[PDB]
Order: sequence, then C-alpha cells, then structure tokens
Amino acid sequence: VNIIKKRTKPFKRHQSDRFKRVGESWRKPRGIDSCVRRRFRGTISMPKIGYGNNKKTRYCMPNGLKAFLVRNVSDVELLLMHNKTYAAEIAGNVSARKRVEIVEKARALGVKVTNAGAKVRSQE
Amino acid sequence: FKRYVEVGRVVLVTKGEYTGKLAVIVDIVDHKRALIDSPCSEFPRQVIRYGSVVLTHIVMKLPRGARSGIVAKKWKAQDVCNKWASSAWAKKLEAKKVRSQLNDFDRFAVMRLKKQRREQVNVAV
Amino acid sequence: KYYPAYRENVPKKARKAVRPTKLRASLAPGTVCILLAGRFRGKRVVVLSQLEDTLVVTGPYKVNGVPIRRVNHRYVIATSAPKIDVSGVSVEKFTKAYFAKQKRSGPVKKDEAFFAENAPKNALPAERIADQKAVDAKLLPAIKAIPNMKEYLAASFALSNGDRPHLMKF
Amino acid sequence: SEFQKVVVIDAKGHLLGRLASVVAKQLLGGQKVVVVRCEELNISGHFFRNKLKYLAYLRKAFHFRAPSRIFQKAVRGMLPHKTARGQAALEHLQAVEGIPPPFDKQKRVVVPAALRVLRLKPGRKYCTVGRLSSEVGWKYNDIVAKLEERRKVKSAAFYQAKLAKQKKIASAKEASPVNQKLSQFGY
Amino acid sequence: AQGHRLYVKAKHLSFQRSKHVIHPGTSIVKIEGCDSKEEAQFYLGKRVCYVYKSSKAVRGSKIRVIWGTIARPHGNSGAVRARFVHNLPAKTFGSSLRVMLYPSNI
RNA sequence: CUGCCGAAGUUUCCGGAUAGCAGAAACUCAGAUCAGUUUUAUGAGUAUGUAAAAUGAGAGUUUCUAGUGGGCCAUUUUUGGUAAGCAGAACUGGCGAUGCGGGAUGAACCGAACGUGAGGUUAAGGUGCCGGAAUGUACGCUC
RNA sequence: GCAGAUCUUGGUGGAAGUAGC
RNA sequence: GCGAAACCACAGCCUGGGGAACGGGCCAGG
RNA sequence: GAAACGGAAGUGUUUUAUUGACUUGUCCAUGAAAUUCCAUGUGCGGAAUCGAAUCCAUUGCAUACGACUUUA
Repeated sequence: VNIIKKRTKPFKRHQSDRFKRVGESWRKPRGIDSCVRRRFRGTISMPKIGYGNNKKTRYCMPNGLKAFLVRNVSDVELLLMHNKTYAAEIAGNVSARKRVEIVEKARALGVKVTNAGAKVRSQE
Repeated sequence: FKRYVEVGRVVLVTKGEYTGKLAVIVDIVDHKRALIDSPCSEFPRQVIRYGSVVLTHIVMKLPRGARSGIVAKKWKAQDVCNKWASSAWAKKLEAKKVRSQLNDFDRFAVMRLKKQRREQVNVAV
Repeated sequence: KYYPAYRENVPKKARKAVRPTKLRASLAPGTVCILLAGRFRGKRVVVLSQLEDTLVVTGPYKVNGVPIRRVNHRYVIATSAPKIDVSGVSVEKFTKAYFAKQKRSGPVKKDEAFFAENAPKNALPAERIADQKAVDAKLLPAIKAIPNMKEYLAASFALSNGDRPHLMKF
Repeated sequence: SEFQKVVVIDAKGHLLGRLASVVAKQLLGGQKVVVVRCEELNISGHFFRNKLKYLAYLRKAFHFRAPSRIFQKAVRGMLPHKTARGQAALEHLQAVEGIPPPFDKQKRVVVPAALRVLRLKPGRKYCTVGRLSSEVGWKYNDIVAKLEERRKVKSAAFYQAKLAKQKKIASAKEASPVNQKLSQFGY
Repeated sequence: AQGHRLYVKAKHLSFQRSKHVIHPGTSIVKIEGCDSKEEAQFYLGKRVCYVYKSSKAVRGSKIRVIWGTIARPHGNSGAVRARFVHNLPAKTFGSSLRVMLYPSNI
C-alpha cells in the first residue's frame, strides 16, 4: 500500500492573487453569479470529498511513516512498539539540550526522527 | 491513342483483392463498369469498375460475351501469357515483386554483387 | 529477537506458478540474429542455445568480436539467413550461474579501504577465453562452408534512407 | 511519407488552395518548405471570377500583388499566426517567383494532391496566378517570363550532358557479366 | 556514416486533444514510412524517445532523453499514440523522435 | 471549513387561513397494497371510462415544521384575427437551483445532467488547413 | 474568525514634481 | 526654489458578430 | 597550387596538377571480451591603439526644445 496523493497542489482562495488584502486560505465562494461557485470551465478547483486520500495511507509521510510530535524523552519511549509506523518529530520549542537527549534515545529505539539535525553541531 | 476500352483488351487489376492479376474485358456493362475474366483459376469472372484497373497495350480478339473456358482457349491460342511478360512493363513489375521478397541476407548479398559490379568503372579515354 | 513484534501482515498465498518461457519459433538455435541494443548494437551473431528467457548468443569472436553473451529475446531480430550448424558444440556449460556477475565478498581492512589501496579487478579468466576458442573452432567451418556468410556476420546491420521495417523482411 | 530538411516544390500547375493546405500542414509538422515558380500556380474559376475577388480585396491592409505574396497570404490563413507556433511555422516558408540560382540546381518535387491535371475536371476554365497578378499591379511578369528560357536552356543543356554521361555506365552495366549472373534478386 | 540508426524517424505532431481541450499525457506521433493504421500495428509497444541537448554538462554529457512507448494507432493515416515517462513539452511540436525496433517480435 | 438532505416558485377561498411541495417524530404493515404506465373485454360516447391482467416498487398513514404564493424561453393544440405580421386562452416541458461535448462565437438548439483518477467506448457534431479525425469509396447535379 | 458597509482610525501610493506660487 | 487637490476594480489599436449593453474584457479577422 | 563556368539572390558546378591515404574489388592471418540481458578555440569586463562620426569654431539652410544643413 504505497502512498498515493490524489492531489499535491493546494487549494488557493479565488482572487487571492489579485488582492493582497485577501489571503490564500480557502474560503467557499458564496456569490451566486460567481463562476467559481458554479464550477465553470477553466476556473480553479474547489475542495471536494472526492479529493480525500486513502484511509490506510492517510497522514503518512513520503517514507510511509506518520509524524508523531515529541517534546521529551518520555514521548520517544512511547514509540517502542511503533517504530515501523511512526517517526518522531521534536517540537520547535524544545531546547538544544533536550533535543540531544531525545536523539540519542530515539537511536537506540530504532525510531526515525524527522528533524534530528536541528540546532546542533557535530564533532567526531 | 494506344489504350481504348474495348472487348478483348487485356487489363491489369490495380485495386481490390485481385491486384496485380491480368484480365481481359469480355463485355462493357456501362461507362463505369466492365465485365472481365482471366484464364487462371484464381481469378473468377466478375464485373469490375474502371477505376480499379489500368489499361494495357495488348489487344486479343474475343467474341462478345465469351464464356470462361473459351476465353482461356483464346488466351492460350494468342499466348497472352509470355506476351505481356515480354514487355518491359511486366519485367519491372516482376522485378519489384522479387525485390520485395528479399530478406536481410539477400539484401547483403545484393550490396556485395552491386559493389563488385560498380568497381568495374571502365570508360574509354 | 525472534517472536514477531508487530502485526506481521503475512502475504496471502498467491496462486502464481513459474512456467517455462515460450520463445518465438524464429529464435531457433543456430539462426543468425541482429542485436538491437547494448554496446554491440547492430552486430549479427549466432544463437548457440536458448536460456530460460535469454538466448545464449555469440558471434564468432574471430569475426565480429562478440564474446559468449546473453541477449534478451525482445532485443533481437531473428533473420532468415541460412542456419549455422551448432548441434556439434556442447552448450550445457552455459547456464545463468555461468554468466552471473560475481557476488560481493570484499575482504578488506579499514586501512586500505581508506587511501583506496585495494585495486580490485576481476578481468576475464583464461577458461572463458578457452571456451570462446572452443566455440569458435566448432563454428568457423560451419560458417565457412556456406558462402557469403563469414563477412556477413562481420558487417553491422543498419537502416538507410527509405527503409521501412514494417515492410522489410529479415 | 518521409521528410527532408528543405523541400523545394515546383508550383507549376498546382492549385493555390490545395498546395497551400499541404504546405501549411508540412510547415506545422516541422519542415522547411521552399516553393518556386509561384507565378505558375492555378486557381479554379475564370479570369473575371478571381479578378473581382481581388478587386474587392483591393477595396478593403497592405495589398500585395506578387504571386509569392498571394501564396504566402493563402498559407498564412491556414496557420495559427496569432501564436508563437504559427509564427515560427510561417518563417520556414520561402515562396518566390521563378527558380533562383540556389534552387535551380536542386531537385524540385510536386504535390499530386494539388496538381491541376489530377484535381480539376478537363474543360474547366482556370486562372494562373502570374497572369492574374500581371494586371493587378505586378510589373515584373515580362522579365521573369523572359529569364525562364535562360534557366530552361541551361537546365536542358545540363540534362543532355547528364544523359550523355549516363549512357556510358548504362552501356557498361550490361557489358559487365556480373550484372546478369546474379540478377535473380530482381536488380 | 550510414552504418548506424537502428531506429526509425518520427515527428511529434501534438497531444491528444478535442477542439478546445488538450490532453498532454498522451502524444500523437507520426512515424515516417507508416502510412495506415494496419502498418501502425508493427510499431505498437515499441520504445520511442525524444532526444535533446541542454546547456549544463550534467552527468558529464550534453544530451538528455525522454523515453516513452507506443500504445495504439491514431486515426487512419498511420499516426500513433505515445505515452512518455514525462509528458512531452508543448514546444516540441514538430520535433523529431526516434522509434527503436525493440521490444521486437520479429 | 467540510459533509448530508433539499424545495416551491401556485390550485382554492382571500394581508392571511390554506392546500401542496421538502423533513422530523408516533405508528402499523408484506397471508398488502400502491403507481404523470400499458392492458383484457364491455359500459357509455379511434379516443373516453370501468372492475379485475402485465411491469415496477414493500406501502399506507396521524401529528407538526422551515422555505415559496413570480416570471422567461417558448413548443404544441388553439380563438380572434389583420393589409400582413400579430394578439388571446389552455396545454406542454425546459431555464429558473445545472456545470459539461457540440452549435465559428452564443442564456435558452442538438447531445448529455457532475465525487477524485486510470484505461476503454461512444452521443450530438465532425475528419483540406487553422483543428483531434479518410485531400475515403461508389453513384449524380452545378460552374 | 471579515474583502466589501460612498464602514471607523492610522499609514502609504498613482495623479506629479503636474495645476500652480 | 517651493508645491497641491479632485479622481483611481483593472488593463487599454480597429472592423464585424456574440441575441440580455456584450465590450474594453468573448469569438472570427486586420 | 590552381584555372574555367555560374548574375536571379552566380557563392556553388566542374577541370584538375600533384601530394598521401582508405582502397570492401578480392583472398587470408591477428586484435575485439568481466560494459559477462536495455538505460546515453568561444564569449564578456577592462586598457594601450588606429580610423570615422557627433558635439564642437560653427552656421541658419534648420528653428518650443529636440533635431537638421554647411563650413574650423
């Protein structure tokens, strides 16, 4: 069950490129006369449930693992039985001291870390 | 003029399943259809359109509406076979068919002989 | 470490059986054949025997310099040139293990892997040349008897202007 | 069937629309097309027919009279000239009156799908582009209709020299026994 | 130099398209010498390539190739439908393609 | 933000009570019923109606509870017409809440009604070029 | 939970170094 | 030298057609 | 090294004189491989230079200004 994405482009809000005051976060058009709501030809696509991805491969990174947010060594040890299904992702606000402790622990557990090189240097 | 649509004139079929088969006109159904027949068993007597045949220069005397067997007798009597073949038109067609049948080894041989032929290059000074 | 630690999604029993490859009727042993790809593209070589899928093929090494090789039957054109006598030469020594690339053993130390002080080369052994010479000796009289065939195998096939492969016959 | 880098077409006896459509499709196919003798193109219809068609065109734009400019206009209308693909295809077409020196020594082909003798019913009036151009503004008809004989005379002399030269090898062909010793291959 | 070219010349005409909708995933290829849909049956499944050159000498070479295969004939005149590993660029309309003889069934 | 359901756009009296359309709840009910359907024959006047056959679907409800109370394109039947067009009724459906292929382009014409994709095959239209597809076959008219 | 309210407050543009003094 | 304000959805060459203006914005052309 | 021909946009058609080679014309002897089944001078930025043009002595011949024409 390799990972298949029905779509890789994001859904940008209509007229978000024309106007800087209009953000690109998707907003469902409400105008009846608007051609985007009527889904004419050549217009931008809209989020539909048909675009949803496979339940088995949902939330899975391109390497087949699911990102599990980790904030300390207690969170890494949780993935002892799920190292083939989940990858550890250290939070952004975890200091470089705790990041080191997390990374050594994850290495013994056989757990992939998504951002294991952040905020640290190497010295062999 | 040398080719007139006539009773008894030999034609060559160029379209249809009988392409490349000689035949002789036996009757004129209309200006667009002619009744032809050939002595060989592979060519049944049939009505063909004038756009599917080319007209040859051989005219052999037949009675109007002659039957298939009598057409063969006249064809053998007037030796149309080996008379059409004598013309360079049939020799060119036969050579084209033979050349199409050559395989890869035969094509290599032809290149060797034609190189042996070309190296002749003897011209008087 | 042995008891499975996960769900162990064991594959279902797949009902697929291995059956012998049905090669073309024109790829008989001994027929002259044109190589289509590889470093020896365009060469004409003699089919010694058929392996399971590939054809154990070689041109006489004294003719076109194509050694005992394997060729996939899809990347070859079986010409209609007169067949060569190949029943004489035994071909039982040509199996997939005979042509298989040497497995990686790599006996080294972590002192010469650094500095690249290994220089590992596996140039073709003498028995391979001996086998090639034996095949050449048993094949050359067969190609010498029939005319215009020795240098035909030396030539390289190519397409010229106006050549239509869908119409040309080989 | 097959393509060349440059294809030279002798437009003598070719219908304007039939040749232009074939040329336009070849231009879009990625080929460089040269059309010579553009003044010898034919158009179905009598002299007065296309006369009023061109006279109405004059009533309408940059009115061009030269026969090549007529043919160039016909080909252009059959191209997507509003896009870069159509413009690029147009630049590969070289239409001229007569056969200039770079092209009179090159082989010229014809388009059977555009030939008048194979498309127009016998006994149908036709208007040559060169003659039609001569009265609507073109003024170089006489000088190009005079130079063609010079080209024809030189070309005819070349053909005679080539034919005389060929006779030697032709005689030498049957002279060599190997020509018929292995002529069983059809050659 | 006529001892090479094991392939057959071809031209990239367009993508599969209606009057106003184009489908770049499948391309229309005109194999030269093939003049009908019955002769297009010989080239079905054959490998076709687009060969071009780019400025960078990446891989220590100046030439790069897009591979593809011939799927089915298109129309009556011998054009074929080819699917390439990467969709052929629209700039290659009228460009040249090479149709090999492998996978060969001859 | 996504998903699901989904109108009416008008009878009747007369701003509404309605009804009707669309949902919720409380039911019972296949050994039973229902139907923009066709029938059998005779009743009445080919149509029309009848009780009981074919086909399809399980159906009947009771209560309350949102929204609407127009038009347009017109077709057809049709009345008056009146220089002639045209106007007046009903009927019929569609648009109105509907994107898509075609129609050179197109709000009402021909096809077809929509989750995200791969492959195949078509409809209406088409296959000289623009433009994907026979400068196809056969028989005729016209310059 | 904002794109609209000839929205409120603030900031900043093209007009324009123009009309002009 | 000093120095505005009104105004500002956005670009901006024409001939025809797009039925509800179609036009500037579509279609076919120059 | 060449001479002729080629004007329509000749820019190429020959004639060669030789000087060297491959000569597939043909017959032999060597070498091909573990790629052991497809993947394939030119441009810029600087200078020392040589000419030319403009401004320039200019001029009204031109003239809102540009820009133009003559002469140092």
